Amino acid sequence: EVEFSHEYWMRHALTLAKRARDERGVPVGAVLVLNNRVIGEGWNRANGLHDPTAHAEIMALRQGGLVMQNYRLYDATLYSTFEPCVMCAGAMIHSRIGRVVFGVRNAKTGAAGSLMDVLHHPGMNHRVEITEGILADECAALLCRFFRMPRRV
Amino acid sequence: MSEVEFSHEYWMRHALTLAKRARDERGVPVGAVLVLNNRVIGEGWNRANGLHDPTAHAEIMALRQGGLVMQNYRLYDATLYSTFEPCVMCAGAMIHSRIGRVVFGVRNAKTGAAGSLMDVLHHPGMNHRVEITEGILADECAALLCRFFRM
Ligand SMILES: [Zn+2]
Ligand SMILES: [Zn+2]
Repeated sequence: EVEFSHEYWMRHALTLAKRARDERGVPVGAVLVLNNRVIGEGWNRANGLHDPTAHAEIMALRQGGLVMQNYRLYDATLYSTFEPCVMCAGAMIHSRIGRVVFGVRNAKTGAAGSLMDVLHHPGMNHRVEITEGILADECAALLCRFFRMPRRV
Repeated sequence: MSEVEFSHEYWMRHALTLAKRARDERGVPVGAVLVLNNRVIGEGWNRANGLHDPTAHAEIMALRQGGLVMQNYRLYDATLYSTFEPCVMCAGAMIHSRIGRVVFGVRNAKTGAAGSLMDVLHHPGMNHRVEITEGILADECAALLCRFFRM
């Protein structure tokens, strides 16, 4: 897509979601971007990592803190193929990231407007901007484990 | 009073000792220990700045260490003792851990997600319900908010 755009980074998250094919649930892929540069990548690997927190968004935030040598990732934007859960939404507030961009909503456990809104809770110390709908048609297909293979040349 | 072995107050004192290792972190020192069948399977304290990990909270390390020993990201029937009420990020990890009970001492009137800022653990839309027990060693845990330790 157009370079350094929301749809551009969403395609990177869609590719990473394929690594979560052998996980119980919707495959989620996440990428953490700061100043048009990748500082963190992640996919769902709870069973593969024996970590109850090994979500796509969390692995991207965990890798970003190692790259930035700081648990605070100011002005960073996190691209996820799925609406964050209550655990992932809480991690973005503590990371103080600038924005989360997810494609399709999680009408079962999503914490960005569906089941609740943890990112926009009035009692929070940080506000993370929310942008939804980026590559929504392809991200919605991830709910049924569908991936795209378009025509080449 | 009397603190029986393998009891809630017994494990809370173990978490209070672990909290000393998080004294050099921005915020109140929190200590957590994960217990399954009266055996320690996970320990943790605040190490966000020391490890460059925004998720390096006390309860999360116990769940992360617990998942490593249990060889399973699902820690059924496990009890998590923390010196502080969990935040929104830690409380979300306990739902995914499928632990049986969380035991925290004092409430977190700033970032707590177990009654203070919200109650996510008992939300009806969750796939798992974690039992809540609060107030265990509250006096020794409330002093931890002001960096006070008993001698
Ligand atoms: Zn999540
Ligand atoms: Zn926490």
